[PDB]
Amino acid sequence: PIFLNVLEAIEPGVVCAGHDNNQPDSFAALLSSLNELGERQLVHVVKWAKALPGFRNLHVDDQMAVIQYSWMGLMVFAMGWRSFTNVNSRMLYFAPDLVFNEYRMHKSRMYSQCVRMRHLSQEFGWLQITPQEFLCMKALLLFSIIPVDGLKNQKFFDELRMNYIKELDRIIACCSRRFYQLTKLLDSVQPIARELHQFTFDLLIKSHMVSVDFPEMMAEIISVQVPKILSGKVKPIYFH
Ligand SMILES: CO[C@@H]1C(c2ccc(C#N)c(Cl)c2C)=NN2CC[C@H](O)[C@@H]12
Repeated sequence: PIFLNVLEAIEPGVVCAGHDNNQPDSFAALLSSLNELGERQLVHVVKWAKALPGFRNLHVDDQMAVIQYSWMGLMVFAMGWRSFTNVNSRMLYFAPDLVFNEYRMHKSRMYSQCVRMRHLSQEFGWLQITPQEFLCMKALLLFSIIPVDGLKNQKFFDELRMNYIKELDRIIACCSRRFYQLTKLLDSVQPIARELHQFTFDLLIKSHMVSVDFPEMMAEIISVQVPKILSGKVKPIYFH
């Protein structure tokens, strides 16, 4: 099980948000902590992505771009898994020090998005998603969004995506009905990431007004990479 040995080995550890849980809840503090957590998660996602089997087959310019486009979806997917395993989808487990209950979902003004992420969390239980399926699905999520004008070397990306889909087939084989369920679950991440992309974009544009902090590396991606997705230049690869 060489492929699965690697995914398990490179799987990031626990990442905290650094949120002050002794403050009474506020919109500004909650989303500043989400933004800070997004910064910290991005660092771990880059190190995770670069250690993936066959990742440096990609063109150097494509490596960071692919991570930055998939970044939000990857965070959402892993968070849903965290939520399922830690609290049985009762709350959104963004981090040990940032667990969203229904009040915090409302307070963040992302209630609709949180509800859909809670549904995603529950689907891990309903579908009985194994830890190994999760790891392969999450790796496949990285290679599930590309620019319409094409990557620097689209062929290497296409080959790499195909290989990860093959590994998912092998994990399933031990098939058709299962592959259908998992690809449908993967597809459901993209609409959620879209809504979050739109929401964090708007928040960045009015950040100065609402007193929400955006780290340097966050402001860049949400101002440079995310608008390409929102403007239709970069689109996700849907199975169905
Ligand atoms: C930078 O990403 C933020 C975010 C976010 C942050 C950390 C994590 C984690 N872990 C997750 Cl799942 C999400 C959806 N969700 N987005 C909505 C609000 C916020 O500005 C932005």
